[PDB]
Amino acid sequence: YVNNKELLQAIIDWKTELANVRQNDTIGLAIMLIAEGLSKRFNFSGYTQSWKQEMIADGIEASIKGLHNFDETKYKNPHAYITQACFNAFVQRIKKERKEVAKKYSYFVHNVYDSRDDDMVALVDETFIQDIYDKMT
Amino acid sequence: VPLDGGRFATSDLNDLYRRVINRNNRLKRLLDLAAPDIIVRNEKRMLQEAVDALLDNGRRGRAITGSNKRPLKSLADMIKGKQGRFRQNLLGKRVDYSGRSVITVGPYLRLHQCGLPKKMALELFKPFIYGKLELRGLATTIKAAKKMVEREEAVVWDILDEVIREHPVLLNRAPTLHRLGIQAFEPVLIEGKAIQLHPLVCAAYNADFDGDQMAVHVPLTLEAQLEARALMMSTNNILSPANGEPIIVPS
Amino acid sequence: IETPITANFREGLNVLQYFISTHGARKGLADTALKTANSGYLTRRLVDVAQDLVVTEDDCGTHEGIMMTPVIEGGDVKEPLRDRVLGRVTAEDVLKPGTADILVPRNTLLHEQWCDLLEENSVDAVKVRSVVSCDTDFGVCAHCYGRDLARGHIINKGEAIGVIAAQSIGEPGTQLTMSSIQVKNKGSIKLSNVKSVVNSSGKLVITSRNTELKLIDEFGRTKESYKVPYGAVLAKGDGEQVAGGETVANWDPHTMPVITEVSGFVRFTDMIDGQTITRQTDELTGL
Amino acid sequence: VYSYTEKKRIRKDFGKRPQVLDVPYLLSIQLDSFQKFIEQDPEGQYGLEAAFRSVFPIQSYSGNSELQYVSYRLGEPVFDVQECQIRGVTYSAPLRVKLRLVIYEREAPEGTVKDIKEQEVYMGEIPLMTDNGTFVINGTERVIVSQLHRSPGVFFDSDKGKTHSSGKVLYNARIIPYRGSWLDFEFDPKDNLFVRIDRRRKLPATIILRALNYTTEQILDLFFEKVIFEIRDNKLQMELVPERLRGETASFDIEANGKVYVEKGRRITARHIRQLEKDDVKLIEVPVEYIAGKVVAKDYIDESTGELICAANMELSLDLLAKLSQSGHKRIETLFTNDLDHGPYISETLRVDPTNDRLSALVEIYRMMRPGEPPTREAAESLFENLFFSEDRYDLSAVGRMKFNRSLLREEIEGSGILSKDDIIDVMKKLIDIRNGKGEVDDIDHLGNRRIRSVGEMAENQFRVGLVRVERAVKERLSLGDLDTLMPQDMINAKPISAAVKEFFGSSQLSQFMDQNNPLSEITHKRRISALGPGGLTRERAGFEVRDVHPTHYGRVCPIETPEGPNIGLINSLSVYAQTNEYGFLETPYRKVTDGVVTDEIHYLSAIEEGNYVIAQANSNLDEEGHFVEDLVTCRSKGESSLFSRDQVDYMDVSTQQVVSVGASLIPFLEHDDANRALMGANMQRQAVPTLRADKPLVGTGMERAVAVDSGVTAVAKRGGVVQYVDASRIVIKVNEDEMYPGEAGIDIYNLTKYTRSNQNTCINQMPCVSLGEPVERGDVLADGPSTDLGELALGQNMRVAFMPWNGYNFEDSILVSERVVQEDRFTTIHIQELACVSRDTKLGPEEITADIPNVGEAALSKLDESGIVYIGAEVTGGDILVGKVTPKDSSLRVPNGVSGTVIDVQVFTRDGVEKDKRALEIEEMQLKQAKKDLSEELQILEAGLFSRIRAVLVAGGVEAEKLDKLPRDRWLELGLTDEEKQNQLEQLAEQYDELKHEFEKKLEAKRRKITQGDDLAPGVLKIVKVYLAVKRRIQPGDKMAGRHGNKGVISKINPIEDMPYDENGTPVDIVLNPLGVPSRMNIGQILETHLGMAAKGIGDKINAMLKQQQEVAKLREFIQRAYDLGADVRQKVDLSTFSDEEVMRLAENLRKGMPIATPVFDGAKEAEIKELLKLGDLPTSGQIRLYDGRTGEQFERPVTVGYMYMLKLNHLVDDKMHARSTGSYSLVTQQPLGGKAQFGGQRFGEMEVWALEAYGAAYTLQEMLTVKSDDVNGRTKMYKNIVDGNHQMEPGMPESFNVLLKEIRSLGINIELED
DNA sequence: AGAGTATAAAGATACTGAAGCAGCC
DNA sequence: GGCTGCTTCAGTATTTATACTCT
Ligand SMILES: [Mg+2]
Ligand SMILES: [Zn+2]
Repeated sequence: YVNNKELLQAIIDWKTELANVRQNDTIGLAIMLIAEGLSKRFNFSGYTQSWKQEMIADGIEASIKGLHNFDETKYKNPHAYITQACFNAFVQRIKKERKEVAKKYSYFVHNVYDSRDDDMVALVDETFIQDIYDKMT
Repeated sequence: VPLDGGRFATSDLNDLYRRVINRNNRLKRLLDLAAPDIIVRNEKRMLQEAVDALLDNGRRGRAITGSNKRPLKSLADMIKGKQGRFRQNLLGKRVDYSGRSVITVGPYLRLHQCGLPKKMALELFKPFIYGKLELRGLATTIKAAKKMVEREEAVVWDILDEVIREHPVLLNRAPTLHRLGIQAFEPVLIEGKAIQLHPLVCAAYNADFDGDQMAVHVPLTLEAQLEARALMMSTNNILSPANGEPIIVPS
Repeated sequence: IETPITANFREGLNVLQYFISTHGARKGLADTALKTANSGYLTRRLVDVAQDLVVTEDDCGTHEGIMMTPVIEGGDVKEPLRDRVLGRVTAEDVLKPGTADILVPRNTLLHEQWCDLLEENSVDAVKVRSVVSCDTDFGVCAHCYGRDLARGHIINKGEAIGVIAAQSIGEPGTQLTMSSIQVKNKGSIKLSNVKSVVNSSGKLVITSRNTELKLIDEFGRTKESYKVPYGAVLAKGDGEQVAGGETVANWDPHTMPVITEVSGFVRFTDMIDGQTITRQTDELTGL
Repeated sequence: VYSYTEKKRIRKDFGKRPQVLDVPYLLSIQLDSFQKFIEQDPEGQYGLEAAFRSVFPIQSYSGNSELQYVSYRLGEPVFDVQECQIRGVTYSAPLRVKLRLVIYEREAPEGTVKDIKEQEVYMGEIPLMTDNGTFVINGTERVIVSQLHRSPGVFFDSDKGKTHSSGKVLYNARIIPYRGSWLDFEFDPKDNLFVRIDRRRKLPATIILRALNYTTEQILDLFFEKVIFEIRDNKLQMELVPERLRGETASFDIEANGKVYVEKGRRITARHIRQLEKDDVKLIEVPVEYIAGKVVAKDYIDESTGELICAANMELSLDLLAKLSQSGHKRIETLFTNDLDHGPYISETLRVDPTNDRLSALVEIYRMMRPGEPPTREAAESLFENLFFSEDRYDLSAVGRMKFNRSLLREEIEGSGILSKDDIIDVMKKLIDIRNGKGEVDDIDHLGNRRIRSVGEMAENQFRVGLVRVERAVKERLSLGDLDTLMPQDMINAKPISAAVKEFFGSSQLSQFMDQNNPLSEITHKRRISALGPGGLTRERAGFEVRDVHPTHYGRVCPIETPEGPNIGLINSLSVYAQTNEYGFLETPYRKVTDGVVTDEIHYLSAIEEGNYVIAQANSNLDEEGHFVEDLVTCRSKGESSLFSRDQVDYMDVSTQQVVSVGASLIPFLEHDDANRALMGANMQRQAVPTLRADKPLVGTGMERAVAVDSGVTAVAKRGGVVQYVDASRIVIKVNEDEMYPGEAGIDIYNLTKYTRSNQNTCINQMPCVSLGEPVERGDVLADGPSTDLGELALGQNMRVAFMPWNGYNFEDSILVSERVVQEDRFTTIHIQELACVSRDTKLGPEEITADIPNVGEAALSKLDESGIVYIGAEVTGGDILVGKVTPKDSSLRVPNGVSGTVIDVQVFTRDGVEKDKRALEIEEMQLKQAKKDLSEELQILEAGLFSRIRAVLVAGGVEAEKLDKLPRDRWLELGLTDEEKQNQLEQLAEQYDELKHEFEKKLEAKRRKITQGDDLAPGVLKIVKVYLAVKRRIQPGDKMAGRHGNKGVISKINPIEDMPYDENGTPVDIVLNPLGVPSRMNIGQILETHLGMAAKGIGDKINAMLKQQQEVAKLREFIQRAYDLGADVRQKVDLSTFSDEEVMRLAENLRKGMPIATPVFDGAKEAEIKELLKLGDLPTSGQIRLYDGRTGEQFERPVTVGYMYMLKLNHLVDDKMHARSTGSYSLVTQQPLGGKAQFGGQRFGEMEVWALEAYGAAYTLQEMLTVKSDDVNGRTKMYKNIVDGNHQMEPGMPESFNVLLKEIRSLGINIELED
């Protein structure tokens, strides 16, 4: 990946500038690289490209917002810092999406008022099972 | 969720819309963060890509799939294909007052009549029956008439074989190749669940009797009855409009 | 395959023959499936392109049309004139083969009576009206069309002929699939687009490419037609009767006869080896 | 000798050829697959061991911390099959894997393990296969259809025809791994050479060539040969062997040794080549013009300047030659070239090669794979390296290695799973040699290039995927060493493995409900070879060339049995004798034809071993000695068929039926029939619905045993013995002695299955075919499933039928049926719709099952009991309450509209920990009463031996036989017995007794546990109630019927009995077919069969008369003997002389309604023997008799044909079709009436119907058929009102789907509107 | 609803058409 | 510089594994 040393210099420079407002684009590219890299982890990169892009954009916005608070005199590795930020934003996004899906289910399983007879069992007593499965939270 | 019984659908447009707004919102907030313009650029790129995939997916390089790897249906794909509004709901739509059955011969029929099982005929002409009942006064409310019809009392059958008297039906087969795949008739009631069909007309329909099926429609207004009686009757179409050769050849 | 199936459905086909027949049958079935498939699309395109022609006149007011004439593939006739014009309004009055003796007026609908009438009188070709040359804006006139073909009378004003045409052409679709002149008949000969010369062997060789023979009967209606290429030696001249079995002309198809049509001389001029021609001793005769 | 279940009814068997190989077990595919998927085996091989040893062992990120595999085991199903079938759980088993993690000494690979830690882990829960090759997923019964795909390896495709339309052919080569990525070489109209990976954009082949660290000189050294020019006195005489000059022109003076051989302008002849070669010329003068177009292989370097006097792959010249000879360079290397023997195709690619060094090639590859990311050395390096040489992301299974090393004509069949440079090189060399003309392309549909998967292989692959994910996870968690608290359990997870296995089995394209309405539909749904699914073709995508029969299908796939329709030839069904080779290629038996004999030492042959020899055909005569009686034998050698000598032959087929499948090996007189109609015949024969009573097939193929036995609907004896207690719903057999081991005294207790809803709503219920007190042996049939009879198969009823027109009531294909068929009720069937209701739990509290539901009159409630459940046996019509259910504010399970029936069973399940009802207690307690019974019986039969020993010891010691029978038999120790060893024996046997009592208490208490317990349910369900309605629908005008020979028809009129054509003897016929159906649809069989049928029935009425009025047994013996000999030299040879004078009466009692006749397919019965049998009766040999009318009684002239044909009934029952609609449920998006019969859906008024209704001047009906009757909302309400009010009139309006279209376009940026 | 967060380098359709694009006389 | 042969692309026939701490 991108070097760990140059990021130190770039962030020190931007922090000194903050003591006078915008980040150098080098550190922005570095953040994008590390976010998109973590996107290819094994626990992620497993389900769908419709969510994954939203997770990555969210994590990038989160890390950019949060780089405001990086201690420069101690903890000289920001690799783990940005990793943790994007990780947290990832998991928040995954929660929101899963609960929106559960909303769809829970609206479904509460509608036995239709036309007429012979309603199913599997196709209806399976959405319930997913409708409860994430409700363990 | 559309909720047309049974399986539940998704109405996937929602999904797409959300993402757009999502990214749009995100963009605005970066305009309150003054990010590296590389990231603002990447976000603008994502926004363009999302609006595109919403308007007409697949036109850009890769189409996005929700699950089962089946590319989700963008907005435009509600108009293209065999399944847009055009080839699915504006030209050919499903219709009320209609039925379907298997067909049989009845070589005792004349040429301008066909069999029509009592059950089906009772189901199709229902509002006519309610009208005649509430005319004769054999009931007061609509539900009275419905229960009466439901108990199949001995009075409904005379009402039925009265209304049928000159009320033509339109019979049709599945692949309607040429003009003679849909023809009018005057039905006679039958004790069964199958449609009788005059053995001479099974050439226009190209209908064997290996278990073919047919559909029955019912004209309503005066004009439709007059047209079915004067134009599409089985005793007006004996000359194939392709070439004036007769089409009622005993087979 | 070389060996055929020397049994039948009253004896018993043994194994191999049953195998081979099976091959053929499955091929047929797959053909049927895909044939319905293609024909559906074809008839869809058909009904779409026309889709809008409505008979909106009664007479476009014109005197044009096609010279309807019985088709002949060269030997047997493929269709008598009676059908091609059966129920179709003629353009101009038709003359008996007694020229200046009309047989039917100019603007009459030809039902069976006039069909037989022209049939016996040995009429050959008729300028009949048509739809291709009709003179209507947004539609076609009734007369240009002809007869309804579902009712024995002229087509009424308003019928959607385009759709019925589309369906009629498309429906049978699923039924589809996926030398010399040895005249046999007796009649007069006619030539067409002739340039020729009498040979040094008594016969007349024709030396054009628009050439064509039209064998009429004794009456005046053409019954046969045949193509003769550049330089074919006719056995007989024009106007002479002919019997069945004997040829009337034969050429060499395995070369291109390029005889000149004058008297004079020739040379080996502009024919120089190395740059233009080659020395060649004939490997079969030697000259 | 015959099985004792066969001496009840023998079948007269024609056919003269003695068979030598009994048909093999018809389900060996599924069983023999799922055997090699769960079996502990050494040397890796197949099974799980392969998946484990291919992922494990794994180690940490150099933390000296390993996680290795030890062993595995499958514990046990917690439930037997039927309980899974009932409750709704997956008959499965748990996978306990013994694992071990080891962490070595830190900074010491050679060092000791710092700590080992072993364990056994629960991972996943895998389903299991019954003894009938099926799975039970959620109550239901699934099956996994096999698959037919393209073998792994290399294929040299031609791609002839439409390439460039110029006419020139191409060639290309695909290398296909089992897993990994394909690689494609292909030529060019410009005769170049290109490569592409994963069907992507094109590239030059030299790219791949260099990226293996190949220099241009090495390339040119590999591919082309050499020609050397060496400095001479003059002209640079070239060393030469004349072989490269055969037929080449003399570009100079072909002269040497002071003598000329060939003059310039004259091409060197092959005889001149021989002259040169015998002369042995080596050097020749060559003009310096002839060496103008030669290209140099290896670059040359000067000596003094030390420069590039010439490079590699350079076009030679004059000055270049002079400079080369100038620098002292004697030798000059160029390539030998031609145009028909050694085509120069590499050099041109090197010239168009935009690459020179390996690094730029890797960059090119990376860019062609990954766009957007600019080059990066090690990135592209690792990409290319692991793309084709990673043990992980690319593999050829051993079959791939076999096909590879065989296509290249190498011999070693064992290689790596990764590629190798030399191998790609040899691929390219072979492709080139094809381009020259040495070698030919491979044909695709060939059956040496396709192979069948199974359930074992697919399951194993899904298991590998699960293991891969879990391995990534567990490797991750191994970078977080917290030792002495991480046992090898919390490191490992099992959820993804289980999710993958359950997702495969429970959902796929190759996992279908068992087609279960026939003892044949099953056994044909398991021998189905589908060519679809994952890694296969597609309906609208496959081509006309795979869908046809290849001359290599002879004995491996049935040619006549496929489903007609949008997918023919894709789902062909396997043959009868078709095994599967070691690698998945089908094979077939054949018989070794040695020098002059046809022995019986048989061999199995694949599609490639066969295509070398000459195999005779099945029906080829030979005289009891092996030698063919003929001298010219028909044979098929290599996709051909021709006569052959008596000594060329090598193999000969086994039996005449090994060409057809089993789903069509049943149709008799097949060889007398068409092909289309036999196809339709088989595809209908797999649809017969089981009728009320079953009856043997009067004329059959002799292959009706092995279809009933080998399927599972029957009930077969495990081991022999003597029947002891039969009963309408259970059988109990006392086992024999030697068939009984020392323990387990043993009585087999077959609990027959009663009315149970099959997968298509058709009852099945076995019934006993024995009676109290008769011997059985191992394998004899005891009960008969649906559509079986005395052990044979029976799909329909055989009727008396006459071939003649009848007033047109059988006009096109309709059928006319009497009323001795609707009365005898021999075509009635039973249907079992299942309904279920569940007690969920939403907000405001859950719902309940109280018998008190709101705002409904008592009239409805009358049928309900206290719990809220209708009684067993009640009769219910449409729209009735079966279970009460109230929602937190009614949700009572009604009867689905339309269906009727009589409740026959109710089930109730409750989440253990919910207040129970009464009905549950009732069903539980009855289940206890039934469950104690078998154990009680085994108890009381076992107690006998102990007390027998008691009597044996009590006889010595003053036996008193008159008291031991007074007080109960438990008092057999208290009598006078002296204090001897015998009293200790009495105490010991008493303790044995009490021990057995303890054992049986334990067993019955375990059963009580399994029953009185609750059960795991869907969390959120309180109780689940299930109802089992049932109907009996008989026959009517509209149903479908069909013979076995593709003659189907809709029964049209039901005929009074006194109107049917009766013969001179009062006996009316049942069915009146149509003769016109035969001569075009050339199915002669259905008629020819009809003759034999009558003949058979003729021998029935010859016994029935002989037997109804009494008659001694010797006469029946003699007559049946006569009837059983009756033929040419046939194989049957049964003699009643050996029978025991009593069972003969039973045989006659079975025959008394017809003597069943066998007919092997291509060994059938000729006409002569049919007529001989007809004469053994008394009927006319013509087979036609005179009939009379029933309406007039006046004879029919022209004697007609009557006989007995085996008619079926196909389950397109008309009441399932008939459907109408007045007004129902519309949709919301577009308010068009819904579609289908399940919903109250209208009819589809498509395009074509609009065109046709438009061709007429029909302008109003078309209007109302798409505005009022479908969509215009206001319009259709006003229509309903005006129809009720006696006013036929409409107000059109404007449709709704149109406005949907507007708002949908206008939702794009397209302003679409309407003007004034 | 928000906000601080510090190991990790992680694939077999087939056919038809029209503009684009390198090249040539 | 215009003209021309490849070349590439567009068109048609149910169900997704895991914070933390405030505040
Ligand atoms: Mg049919
Ligand atoms: Zn006109």
